[PDB]
Order: sequence, then structure tokens, then C-alpha cells
Amino acid sequence: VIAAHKGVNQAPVPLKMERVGPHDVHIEMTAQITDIEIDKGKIYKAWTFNGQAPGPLVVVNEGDTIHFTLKNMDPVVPHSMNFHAVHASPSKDFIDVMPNKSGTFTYPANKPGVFMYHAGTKPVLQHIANGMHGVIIVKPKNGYPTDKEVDREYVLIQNEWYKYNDMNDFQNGVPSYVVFSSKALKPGDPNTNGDTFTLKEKPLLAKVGEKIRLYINNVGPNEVSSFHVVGTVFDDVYLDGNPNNHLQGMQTVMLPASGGAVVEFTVTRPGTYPIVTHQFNHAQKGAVAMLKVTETGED
Amino acid sequence: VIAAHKGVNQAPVPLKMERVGPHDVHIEMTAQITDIEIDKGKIYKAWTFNGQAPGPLVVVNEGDTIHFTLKNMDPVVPHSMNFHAVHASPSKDFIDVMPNKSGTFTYPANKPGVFMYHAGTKPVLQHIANGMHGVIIVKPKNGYPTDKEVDREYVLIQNEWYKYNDMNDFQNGVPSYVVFSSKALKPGDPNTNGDTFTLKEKPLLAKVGEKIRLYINNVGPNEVSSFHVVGTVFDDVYLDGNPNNHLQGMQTVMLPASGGAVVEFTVTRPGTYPIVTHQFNHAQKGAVAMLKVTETGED
Amino acid sequence: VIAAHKGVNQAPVPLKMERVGPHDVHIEMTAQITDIEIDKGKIYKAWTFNGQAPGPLVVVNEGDTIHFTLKNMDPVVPHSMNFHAVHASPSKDFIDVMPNKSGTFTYPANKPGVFMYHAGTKPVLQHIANGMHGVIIVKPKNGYPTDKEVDREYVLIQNEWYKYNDMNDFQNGVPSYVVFSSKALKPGDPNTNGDTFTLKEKPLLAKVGEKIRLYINNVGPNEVSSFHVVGTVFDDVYLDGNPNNHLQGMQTVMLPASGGAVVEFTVTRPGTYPIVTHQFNHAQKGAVAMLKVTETGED
Ligand SMILES: O=N[O-]
Ligand SMILES: O=N[O-]
Ligand SMILES: O=N[O-]
Ligand SMILES: O=N[O-]
Ligand SMILES: O=N[O-]
Ligand SMILES: O=N[O-]
Ligand SMILES: [Cu+2]
Ligand SMILES: [Cu+2]
Ligand SMILES: [Cu+2]
Ligand SMILES: [Cu+2]
Ligand SMILES: [Cu+2]
Ligand SMILES: [Cu+2]
Ligand SMILES: [Cu+2]
Ligand SMILES: [Cu+2]
Ligand SMILES: [Cu+2]
Ligand SMILES: [Cu+2]
Ligand SMILES: [Cu+2]
Ligand SMILES: [Cu+2]
Ligand SMILES: [Cu+2]
Ligand SMILES: [Cu+2]
Ligand SMILES: [Cu+2]
Repeated sequence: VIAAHKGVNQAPVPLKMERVGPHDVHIEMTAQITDIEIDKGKIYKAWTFNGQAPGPLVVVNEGDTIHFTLKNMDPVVPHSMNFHAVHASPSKDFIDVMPNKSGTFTYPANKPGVFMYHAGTKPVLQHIANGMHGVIIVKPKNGYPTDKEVDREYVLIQNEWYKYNDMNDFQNGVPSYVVFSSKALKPGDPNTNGDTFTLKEKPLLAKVGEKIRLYINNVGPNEVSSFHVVGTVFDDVYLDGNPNNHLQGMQTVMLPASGGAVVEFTVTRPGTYPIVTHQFNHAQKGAVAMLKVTETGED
Repeated sequence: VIAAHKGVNQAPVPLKMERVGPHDVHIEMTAQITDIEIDKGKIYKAWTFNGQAPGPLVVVNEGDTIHFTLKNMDPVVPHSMNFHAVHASPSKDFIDVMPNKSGTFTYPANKPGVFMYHAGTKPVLQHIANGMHGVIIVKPKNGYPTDKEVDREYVLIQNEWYKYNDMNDFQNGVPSYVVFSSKALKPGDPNTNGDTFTLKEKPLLAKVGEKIRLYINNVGPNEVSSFHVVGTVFDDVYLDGNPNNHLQGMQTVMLPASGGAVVEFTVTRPGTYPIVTHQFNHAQKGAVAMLKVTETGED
Repeated sequence: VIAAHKGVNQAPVPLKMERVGPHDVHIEMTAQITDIEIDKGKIYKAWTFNGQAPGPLVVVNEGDTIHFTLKNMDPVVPHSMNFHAVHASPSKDFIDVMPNKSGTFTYPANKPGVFMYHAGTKPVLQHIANGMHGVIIVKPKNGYPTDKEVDREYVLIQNEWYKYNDMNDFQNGVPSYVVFSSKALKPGDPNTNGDTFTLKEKPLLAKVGEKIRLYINNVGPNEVSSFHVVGTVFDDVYLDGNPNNHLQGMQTVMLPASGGAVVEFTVTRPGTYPIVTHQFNHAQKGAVAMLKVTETGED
């Protein structure tokens, strides 16, 4: 634990977003050091955006230019932001912001989909593994062909956790935990961090007969994901959330590290449905969420 | 070795299946403890369906409802069944059957493809790793567009084996063996277990010039598979065996854990053709099968 | 270090190719033992084709029959060649050539794409891991639908390096290095070996606004690749380089071991753009290349 991080636990700060034109959006995040309970009794003093790991959800429209400000609250470590959604010059636009400073960077989100974002400061592995990852969704101008069939939707993110700030482990060791989190799209949706237990104890909710859409991304840092919902089959899958990349009837979706998808499936009966990576060593180490399906859709 | 499993070696029992209506099929399996030779001189006292690991092949038609009975012969461990093919309530329909009891569960197979099945009892990793995995094929109502080109077909399954019933190894260790097995579709086809040697010593057979279809699934538990046939290219691939997910001219097919495919390729010359996962550490640890191609198609 | 390899460092020999008919091409390679600097201060006495690892690039046209000669310069180890592009009998056409001998083998390249080649001598893992891997590109007769949009193109290959000639490490250990190399398509293109530094210090070059095509293959031996270019999104992707396998708007391309692709992306701003596998443990261990984009396209 970096001497200047000892005892530091910066309270989470809300994401700030506001539209400033028909095709322009302001976003303001922080980089901050925040204690997160990743397993019961296990605190990780994470490197975060806004005190969440993964960070807060960003949603924009295809064709929006993002005017992004990062306020670095870390007392000693520089941080930066890399959005996979955007076309940008990495050496000009994804550059470091020093402690106690801010930086603003502008770039377009030209492509629909479910994109990873993460800090881009060398060593990138260190910043991602310590918690500086997240998702930005870019909504397609023309929608998805199955939009009218979807009854309910959520966002799920997979990540790993390693021994604390240990570059040897990050490079060469198996993950200690692999976890899901959910980030809110609409008021009332849960908003959680990557931990082994919250989405088991407080399942996502749905109603019998519904078609559910999940926007998913496996942020890694290191593992691929074999994404599967127990008790159903994916009716439709759009790789990276691009409407053109359309598969049907998949049992399990292969996600690379940073890989995204939009997946849709029908829940036909009441009960609790596990959501896993089917790499079962990772599932055993935390990567199981639950979907509770009731006759009403409320608990 | 669980005290009540010491010395236990339950003889394999045939799968029971019978059609009971134009869209309804009965299946009866066992859960049982059976010694399997996974490498020469290496016995694994596997947790199995029907004394095979992977378990027996199930084939049904798209739109069939399955009335599935599990007879648990294990003297002490509960077991259950999860079919990836079906729409079901996991907490009602994939529940545990206690030792010396049976349970019956009914659910539809609405989607064509090559699906994993496995025990769903917590910890799922333990039940899969110990051998409780298999494949169910759901035949598409409308076939595949290349059906008329296929001359011969087989089923191949990839799995791993770890240190015996060792949850630490299952979670954190590399596999000791990675293996292929073949499960019979028609009388005379081989029916083998996941071992390092049988499909090398007794290759699958084909005839010069034939187009071969393989129904494949990588059941894991933990690894992905880079499926490749030496000396050919896949003419056509259907991801998860759904006819819509149609690729052409692939050298190697990426399978997630639990991932399936229908793959088709032409063998143009006499000889022996290795079949591998191209993750060559896994191939070296057992995952090489052989296809012997002769002028007649018989040995 | 095999006693007969001690002190051996065979100078690289150029690939020999010549067209001998409208649909027939001669290729002559060597198998040879050559010291390669894989990281600064770290020499690997590689098993190679032609003194390069990965080996030299081969480019042919769809429908060409290849008349391939391997001249084995290794004083003691037999070697062979397996081209993923071709239809061949592995047990007749991919056979070993003994030390100080040559062998010639003929087979057709019927399928367009970006194919791995490698030695096929048992244990195959040993020959691949020690450096005997490479790429053959088969150009599609009808092109790719986006050909007219591409301004500049390069070839990139990903491989791993392990502890020297250590079969235990090859089977059971994490890679010590994961690396990119580039192989020349046109005069003036760089031609490099798999190392941790050359494509950082001497980036690939491009011009602002260009659409870039990369022909890529992950030769392994053991890992999958999460291929990503920072600061852009792939406009179009053709899996295995087959024009039919067409995805759009992908952030990251999942490559199995031996998996290939043609990927295309636009660079909109001047700067330096990292090229990674997004499995960041591998990126940290060497697998980052750089693309320098200038107003002119020259350094
Ligand atoms: O039903 N999924 O194992
Ligand atoms: O089907 N999830 O084990
Ligand atoms: O020819 N497959 O290495
Ligand atoms: O092409 N199998 O090494
Ligand atoms: O912008 N790629 O992290
Ligand atoms: O987006 N490369 O970290
Ligand atoms: Cu407008
Ligand atoms: Cu602004
Ligand atoms: Cu950071
Ligand atoms: Cu990234
Ligand atoms: Cu509905
Ligand atoms: Cu009917
Ligand atoms: Cu019945
Ligand atoms: Cu079991
Ligand atoms: Cu499952
Ligand atoms: Cu035929
Ligand atoms: Cu001609
Ligand atoms: Cu010739
Ligand atoms: Cu060799
Ligand atoms: Cu190969
Ligand atoms: Cu252009």
C-alpha cells in the first residue's frame, strides 16, 4: 500500500453528465482511492473512477461527441481515461492527469455498442487490475431489430480481482476472485460493485414470460468469459452490441478480454436463474449472479 | 476419496430413452460412481451419468419436450441435471436428487444445436470436474443447408481432468489431462470416455473424398478450446449448432467453456488426420484424436 | 541446450518463392537454429524456419498449388511443415525431414484467408514453442468487399515465449513473454521477429485519415488473443480472412490459438496508437506494438 494511500478512503462521488447539444455530451468523472468489499470480510483499496469498481455506467447516442473531464483526486498516482467507444489520438487524448489536477478531452462515439473504458496510464495492467475499468454504452441510431420484443433490460460487467497492487500476481497468478456487477440504466435499477455476493443475495428481478436484454462486457483484466444464463438459451446476440453482428440460439457467448455483447433471452417459468461464466473455476471464485423471476416481477 | 466411495465401482448402465408422443420423449439416466482409465495406468473414480464421462449422448428433435428421470445411485452425494438445451426453472427443475432416490423433471428443447448437459449441484465446479458432463443434440426441424453434402458424421467432446476431487486444484491449478471422447450416433459408431489414448489407438474412420460433419462441444470445466482438424479447413461451421450462425472456411473454431458447434470439412487424400485443440499445452496433455481416411472407409 | 545445438547460430537465409504456373507456386524454406533477442538482453536459441521466428511470410493466391521444399539444417532434430491453408494427407505430406536432408511436398491452397503454418513433428508443442510457427496468406480470388476503402496494410503475428526448451514449462507454466512481430507484404515494410520491443521503438507508420488493414494471426502456442487497437474501432473484420465471415464495429477480436483475421480500422488524428492483446497480463509481458500516425505518413 503506497504510503500516500494508507488510510485513504475517498467517498464515492456521483457521475456528472449533461447534454450540451443534439450531438454533444459533457461527462465529468473522478479518479479516486476507495475501499470496496470484494468478498465478505475482504476490503480492496481500489483505484477507481468515482469510487465504484467497475466505474459508473455511461450511456450516449451513436454520433455523440463526448467532452470528458477527469478530476484526479489520487494524492500521488497519475491517471487517464481510454474509452473503447471513441476515435481519438491516444497520445494526445488519453493522456495522464496529475494528482489534484483536471484534464478535458473531446472525441466522437461513432459506433453503436457495449464498450469497455479504463485507465490508460502505464502500466495499464496495474490500473485496470486495481479497479479502473467500466462500460460505456452507445445506443444505435436505428435500434436493434429485436427492440420491440424486449420487456426488461439490465447491464452486467465481469471483472477479476488479484492480490492487492501486486504486479507479479497481476502478470503471472490466477485471479483470487472473479465477479459480476450491475450498473443502473433506469431509476430503481441496482447499481453495484464487482463483488462475490451482492447479486446472489439481491438478485436482479424479472417477471415470468419476459424477454430480458443484458448489455454485458468482460473487462478482464486478463481472462476471457464464457457467458451463460442457466435455464434459457440466448434468442439473439449482437457481438460488441453492433446490430450487424447478429447470432441466434446461442447457449454461451465467448467474450474476449474487453469484449461486449447485447444478449436476449426468455424466462419461461418462475424461479431463480443463475448467470455465470461457464469457466467454472471463475464461477466458483465468485462469478455467479442471480435473476429472480416471479409471477409479478417484484420480489 | 469420500469414505462411502472407497472401493465403489458401479458398472455402467445403458441410457434409457423412448418416444412417448410426436413431440415428447422420456429419458432415464443414473448418477453413479465409476472407475475410468483417463490415461494409461491412471484411474479416476469419476462422478458420472450412467458410468460414462462424458455421459451418454442424448439426441432429440427441435420442439421435443423431455421427461427426464435421474436415478441417484451415489450412496452419499446428491446430484442433479442441467440441460443447456432447455427452457426451465433452475430452482424447480434442475434440483438435487438424494442418494438412492429418483426425480423426474419435464422441460422443452425449443432450439436446435449441440448443447452441454451437466450436474447442477453446488459446488457445480466439483460435479463437472469429477465427470458429470455430456452433450445433448437437438436436431433442427429444417435441417442445415449443407445436409445433402455430408457423407459421414461423428460426435466429439473435449473435457479436462484434474487432481482427484481436489477443489483447490479445480479452482487454481492447470489441468492434468485434456481429452477427447466420441459418442455414438448410429450403430457401429465408437462410444468412448474422455481419455488420452483411445481415439489415437482406434481412430475414427472415413473414406477418401468424403465431407465429414462433427458435432462438437467443449464441456470444460475451465478451459476454452481452439478446435482444429489437421490437413483440412472447415468448409462450413454453425456456432452452437444453430443453422443461422453460419461461418465458412475457418481453420480453427473458438469454443467457450460449454460451447458447441457443427463443423464440416473435406478429406481429400488417404492418411491419418489429427484432430486437436490448438492450445498445444492441452494437446500435449492428451487432447489429440485421430481420423483415419482410407480408400474404402473401413480399416 | 541439446549438445549438438551448443554454440550453433545459423545465419538467416531468405525465403525462396517462384511462380511456376498460373496456379502453381514453388516455395523453399529451411529449418535452422538461430539466436533471436526476444527481450532486451535475453537470447533464445530458437528452432526456426529461415532464421526468423515467427518464420517468413508466404503469400499465394486462392487456388494455387504449393510445391514446398524444406531443407533441414538442424544437425540432430527432424522437422516438418504443416500449412493450415492446404488440403493434404498429414501422414504423407506433413512428414519429417531428417537432419541435412530435404523433402518436397505438394498440396493445394483452396481457401482464402490468414492461416498459421508450423512444424508438425512430435511433440508439436515443443517445435511450436521453440519458434517454428508463421503465417501464410491466401488472397481471395474475388477480393474483400472493402478492398477499395483500404489505404495501407500490414501483417502482425502474436506468439509466446517460455523457458528455453522446457517441456514442463511449455505444458504447465505461464508464458514468460508474449510478443508481436510484423512481416513484410511490400518493399519497405518492416520485417521483424517476435520480441518485446521492436514495434514499440520502430512503430508501424500511417497517415492521418487512413483506413488500415491488418492481416493477423495468433500462433500461440497456448494462449488465445483479445486483439485491440487503441483509439479506434474495427470498421470491418473477416474471421480467418474468409470474406464471408464479416463482422462490423468490433472493439476487440477474439482469436483462438492459430486463429486469424483481416481487420480494418480508421485512424482519425495524429499520434501514436498502441496495438495490444487486451489480456493485459500478456500485454505487460511484451504484447504491445505501436502505430505512429502522422500528417504525411512518413516518420
Ligand atoms: O443450465 N445451464 O447449466
Ligand atoms: O449452466 N450453468 O452451469
Ligand atoms: O495442419 N494443421 O497444423
Ligand atoms: O495443426 N495441428 O497442429
Ligand atoms: O482505447 N483502448 O483502451
Ligand atoms: O485499449 N488498450 O488498453
Ligand atoms: Cu443532427
Ligand atoms: Cu464542451
Ligand atoms: Cu488509474
Ligand atoms: Cu483498452
Ligand atoms: Cu414479452
Ligand atoms: Cu406436431
Ligand atoms: Cu412423460
Ligand atoms: Cu454430481
Ligand atoms: Cu451449465
Ligand atoms: Cu461427398
Ligand atoms: Cu486458370
Ligand atoms: Cu513443382
Ligand atoms: Cu521443428
Ligand atoms: Cu496446426
Ligand atoms: Cu482513405
